[PDB]
Amino acid sequence: LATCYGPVSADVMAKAENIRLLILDVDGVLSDGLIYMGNNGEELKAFNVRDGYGIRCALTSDIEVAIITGRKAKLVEDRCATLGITHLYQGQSNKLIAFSDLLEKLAIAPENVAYVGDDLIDWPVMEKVGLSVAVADAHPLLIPRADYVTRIAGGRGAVREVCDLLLLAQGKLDEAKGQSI
Amino acid sequence: LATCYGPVSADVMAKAENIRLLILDVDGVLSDGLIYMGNNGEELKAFNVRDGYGIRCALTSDIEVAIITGRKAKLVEDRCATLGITHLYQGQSNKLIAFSDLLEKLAIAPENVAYVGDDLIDWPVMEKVGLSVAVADAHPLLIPRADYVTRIAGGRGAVREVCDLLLLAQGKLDEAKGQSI
Amino acid sequence: LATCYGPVSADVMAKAENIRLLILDVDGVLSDGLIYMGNNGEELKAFNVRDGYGIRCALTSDIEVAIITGRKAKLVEDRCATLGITHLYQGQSNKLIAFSDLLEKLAIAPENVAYVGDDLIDWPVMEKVGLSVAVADAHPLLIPRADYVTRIAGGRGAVREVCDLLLLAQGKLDEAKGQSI
Amino acid sequence: LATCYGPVSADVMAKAENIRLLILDVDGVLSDGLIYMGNNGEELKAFNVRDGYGIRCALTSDIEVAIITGRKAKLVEDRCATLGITHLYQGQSNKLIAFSDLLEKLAIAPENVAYVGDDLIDWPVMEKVGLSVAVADAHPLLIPRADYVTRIAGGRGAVREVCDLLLLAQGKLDEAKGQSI
Amino acid sequence: LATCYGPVSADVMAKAENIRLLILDVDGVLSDGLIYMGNNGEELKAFNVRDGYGIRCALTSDIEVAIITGRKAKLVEDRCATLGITHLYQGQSNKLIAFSDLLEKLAIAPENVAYVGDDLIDWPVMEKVGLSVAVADAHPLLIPRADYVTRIAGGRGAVREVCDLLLLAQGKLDEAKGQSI
Amino acid sequence: LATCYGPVSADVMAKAENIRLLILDVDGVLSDGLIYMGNNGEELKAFNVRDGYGIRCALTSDIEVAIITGRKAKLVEDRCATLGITHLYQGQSNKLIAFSDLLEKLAIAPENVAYVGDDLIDWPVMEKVGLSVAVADAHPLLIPRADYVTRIAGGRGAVREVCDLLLLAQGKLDEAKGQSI
Amino acid sequence: LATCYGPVSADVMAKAENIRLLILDVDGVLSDGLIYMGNNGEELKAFNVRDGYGIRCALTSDIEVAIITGRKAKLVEDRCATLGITHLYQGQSNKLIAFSDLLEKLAIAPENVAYVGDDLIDWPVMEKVGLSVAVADAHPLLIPRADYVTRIAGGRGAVREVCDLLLLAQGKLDEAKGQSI
Amino acid sequence: LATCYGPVSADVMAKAENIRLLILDVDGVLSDGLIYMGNNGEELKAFNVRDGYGIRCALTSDIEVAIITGRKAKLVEDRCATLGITHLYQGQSNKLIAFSDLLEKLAIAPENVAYVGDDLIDWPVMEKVGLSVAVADAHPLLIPRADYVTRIAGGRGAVREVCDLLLLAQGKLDEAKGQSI
Repeated sequence: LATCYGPVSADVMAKAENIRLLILDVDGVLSDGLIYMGNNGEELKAFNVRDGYGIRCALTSDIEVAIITGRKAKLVEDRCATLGITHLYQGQSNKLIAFSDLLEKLAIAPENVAYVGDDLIDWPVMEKVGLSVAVADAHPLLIPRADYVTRIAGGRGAVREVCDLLLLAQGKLDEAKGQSI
Repeated sequence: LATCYGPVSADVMAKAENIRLLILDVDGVLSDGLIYMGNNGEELKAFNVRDGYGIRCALTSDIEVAIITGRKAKLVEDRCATLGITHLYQGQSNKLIAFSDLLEKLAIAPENVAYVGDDLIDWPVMEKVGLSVAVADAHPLLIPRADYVTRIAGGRGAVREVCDLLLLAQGKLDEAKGQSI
Repeated sequence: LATCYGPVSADVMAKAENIRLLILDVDGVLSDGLIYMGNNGEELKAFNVRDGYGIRCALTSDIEVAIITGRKAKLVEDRCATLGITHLYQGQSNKLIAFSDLLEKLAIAPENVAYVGDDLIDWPVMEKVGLSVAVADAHPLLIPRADYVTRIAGGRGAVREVCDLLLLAQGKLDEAKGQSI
Repeated sequence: LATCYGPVSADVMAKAENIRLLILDVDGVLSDGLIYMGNNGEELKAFNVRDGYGIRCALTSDIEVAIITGRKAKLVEDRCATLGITHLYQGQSNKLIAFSDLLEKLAIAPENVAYVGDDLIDWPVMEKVGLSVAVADAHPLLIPRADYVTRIAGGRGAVREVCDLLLLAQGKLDEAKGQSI
Repeated sequence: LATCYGPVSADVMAKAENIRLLILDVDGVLSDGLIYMGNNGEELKAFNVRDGYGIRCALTSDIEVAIITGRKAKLVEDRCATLGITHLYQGQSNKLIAFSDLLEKLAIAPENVAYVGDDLIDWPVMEKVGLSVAVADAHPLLIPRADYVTRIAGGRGAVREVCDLLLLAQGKLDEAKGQSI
Repeated sequence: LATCYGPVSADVMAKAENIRLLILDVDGVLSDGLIYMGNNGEELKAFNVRDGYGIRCALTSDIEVAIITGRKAKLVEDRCATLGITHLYQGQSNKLIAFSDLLEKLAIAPENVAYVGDDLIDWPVMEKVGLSVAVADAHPLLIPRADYVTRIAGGRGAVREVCDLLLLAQGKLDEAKGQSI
Repeated sequence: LATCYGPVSADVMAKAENIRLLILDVDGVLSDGLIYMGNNGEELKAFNVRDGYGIRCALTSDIEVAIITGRKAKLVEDRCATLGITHLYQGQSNKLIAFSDLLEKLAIAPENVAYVGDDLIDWPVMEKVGLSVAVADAHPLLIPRADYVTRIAGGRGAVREVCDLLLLAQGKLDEAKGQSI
Repeated sequence: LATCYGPVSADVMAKAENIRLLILDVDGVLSDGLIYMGNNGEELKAFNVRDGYGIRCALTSDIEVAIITGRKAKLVEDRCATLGITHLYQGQSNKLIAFSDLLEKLAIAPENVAYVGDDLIDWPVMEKVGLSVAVADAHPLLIPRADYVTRIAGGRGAVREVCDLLLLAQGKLDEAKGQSI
């Protein structure tokens, strides 16, 4: 029940034991929600190396990592490459289209999927997964709907927390090896 | 009287019920008030996807959104274009001019207007609107003057908070549809 | 979904709608867990008027308030008499005997019962009730087990928080009349 | 506008200028809302010396102090005698009667009166007074209704804060004299 | 390594593994350091129920509890009797004599003893014991000397945390039974 | 320049060097400002043991401890007797008479005197003494006037902090001895 | 004595009354101390619009603004030109040289100058000016040396706070106008 | 025993006294763990001037500074050039290889080495050094393993804190010189 972020329920741990796919949102989850825009059309976004370390640990521990986001940017493709993420969907408002696509591509059951969100747009997908997750500073209306609420804020180590939770539940946390990138 | 951010007065809710136009300042409201500057003259500014979802909800729920700011940047024009904001005024030191222009263009009364500010130069317009809003971390002197002080700080989701307030007051929050962009 | 303490899940509200009996612990729930002891043999315990107002509200709005505690003190009886709590259990280490006694004396189903606890000794009862409640500053291992976690600490208005929640779910908050005692 | 606890609005300062009578609730205002009960019938309530200083200042700066509380206790009469409070009403569920009694006894208009409450039961009186005040930790549903919300919690200096505001607004803060008792 | 109060080092767990005797100070550890005094000579002190729960768990799980304190009060004997603590040393300025006697009476080595302190007077004993513990709000000069620093402050559940640590280290946590008294 | 409570100025350290007398207020300084009153006439006040330890270290290091308070209570006389304090001035609204009485009976210079206050009744004395100290939670208008401001609040170890400052400045901190009473 | 950031002493207000020149460090004062660096040699620094408004108020209200920094960047020249600052000294590791040059060029006494620093490299200049200022999050060793310590952190509104303090002291605060740039 | 960040153990101070080489991780230690990425393949990272100052102090006080990181970026090389760091290892999966290379290059024993890490990838090296340090916001599992945990978070001044600690232990802090760069 107890973790390094605090105690979690026996139900949350049992759901986490069956997770084979980890779907993430970008803005608000892998970042604090900020979009950096410039005068010459530059777009910047901050990622956390702690979350990078976690994604590497999960991908090398038989847990697939996928991303479905509403925005479309070349930088997100570059971040997926650096971490080895091959399943990526950008410009997706109705995220169930991309969700149905992953279940058909990876032949995976919805109960074996985990989703980490931060806004109300994430819920239609969170409602169908085995382990719905909302970040600490997710929109107040999403927090009570998720199976688990992270202690660490979005883009501060929230994805890492979930990665550590999935690894601990499946008995891989200590054995896990990753790159803090 | 109850919201997802905390209790509000009936006065504030009744004010928000009549709002047809939401005017926003940029620096300190849509951002955390930070101006990122570069050696080759590059300028950057950070926006929140949470605010964007709120603005996207507002514009689809028959509430116009406008922006008045003292500075001028192409990046602001891009952010407005991303969100579908068609009413934008930049390089404005007297904001009452643009305020009167919006009243004439929309055939609207000052009471149907809400204004979110963060500094003393916002007050001349806030004094005249139906709902004056100061952000959590606004200038200490502006805070006591506004009808509503937000819980969330500028650039962290304060606009979304205001958007959610206007939608709840008009019974639109439940079926509100936007994009986290 | 919206309350004055923060947003709650639909499942917590649905559970609260069918609550006809509320059971409360004393130490750490009605008080802050402190036991004032004296040289001549005095004993003191602090209660909250805010909790008193809520307890009065529930009892006048068709919700029975009962108390099960592990310590025995005359002061508890006086507080029960002031608020109108006619069902009291003191000096009870095994709380399962007192719980099954309340169900038989009032002909009530376990799903129509809500319990507010603060320690591991409270869990046996909390497992079988319809709405299990843990206070904000409850024991770390008890927090994730409960259906709902209060925002307000024990002896600071946590009982009031539950009372307000039950009244809001049953649509009795606007008509609720109590005394600040 | 600026005070030593933080800035106040020009409207609140204007409301505090007319005040001749200051009515104070006990539980949650002069105390932190705690009721200390014993096994022989002992009842204790914590008062703040800092609040006592401000009360002695108001009574010497041509401002009358009154107390209306829903509970009856001898300790309250003892505190009133220590601070020189002549007007006292206890065991009052319908506080409008004690409020109407003060208006006729002192030949004072409702706009010249100020109340400091903490719970919903205080509101019917707070509606009719010239300056309605709620403490920093007053019930969530009362806070947005008051004209002024104090920075200091109940029984921590919240009365003193109100007292300091009335003295400053009437230009008597510097020449104010009181005893820290 | 991970507990419900947060992670601890492998060395702390191994030091807590051997503990057969837990010694606690009264003021600042079992209380928040406050001494309530009266005009007629009444002396009062606050104790925490969850501390009592942990002590009840400790005594039942083959771990002796002793108390050495500098003050003398009848209420301390009353508290020790309620929880079943037989070893009590009141009016002890020099806390070395009581420590030397407890080693002789219980026939125990210094590495199987754990002391929880809060001030500089507690150090001479803590220097010799196998597990020296300082409470969260101990004197700033004692904190960096102890083997483990609690997260919970004295009189708020600090003793419980220590008890829960020893029980988990000895593997008795799941089957530990106590009373919230 | 550096203490265990944080860095202090050289001027404050030099002022604390010549200190031979330490005058303390009772309410807001030795206590947190709370006065407990019963229906029978019982009065209670809390004192911190760590605060007592510092006072004991001061008296046994050629630093006299005096007490001037606006309130009059029997319990304070008992507290002075326990801590070995011989100087007491209770029921003093005009503290300039009591301060003049200390410079005459101990034959001491104002610059060798340190005062620890909490309210505006303490400044008339503090203005003339060598080291004027305000507690962390002193009245907002007193804080800026003092030479030094404590990190710890009144009744939680504020006096101890002042005592530690005086002893280290006089180089007696390492050799100091007291009891946690 | 009263400001919108909290109470200040009569001595600090007297110092701020005579200020004609405000000297500011860049990193840690006008920014939060961060230096953004890129692979192609890009360099960014963040500034606050609230600080901008304050500087614009000072310059138009007969208070010259100067900058002395140990680093050198083109972006700083661009920021000064936007704010209308004509006195800029970059790459100065001995800030005494640029200090004496300002006193000669503007014909001004040291007591009529204010300095806002964040690290120990700022002290040699701060030691000689009429009003030395350390920011809220300045280096712990610098803080207790300054005449005034700001409530706001560097690059968050600390400069605005000082600007407001000088304007309030000189009776220019109300009449002063600026731009949120 | 006392620093400007708070008290430390004599053991930590003794370990810090021996240090001749300081090895730092970049991400989460010199920065706050954020990787800024753009659509044109730009990469930005934030460094603290306060850390830069302390690094300049270390290198001019006979304490070498080295950097080992799992990522590889040109900006880091530029940052090292600004601060005079000559020992830099990038793209380092196995940090023990770089650790072995450093000790063989500089003829230095592990006991004379300090390492400041933030994640589990740093522990293998930290296990061998004389002073292992974890930043205030390091991964929860790393914190209790280190000899010293900093008060300041990564990229906010945690590296400066370590530099200050080494200099104080070696009696160099008072006369150490650096540049805010």
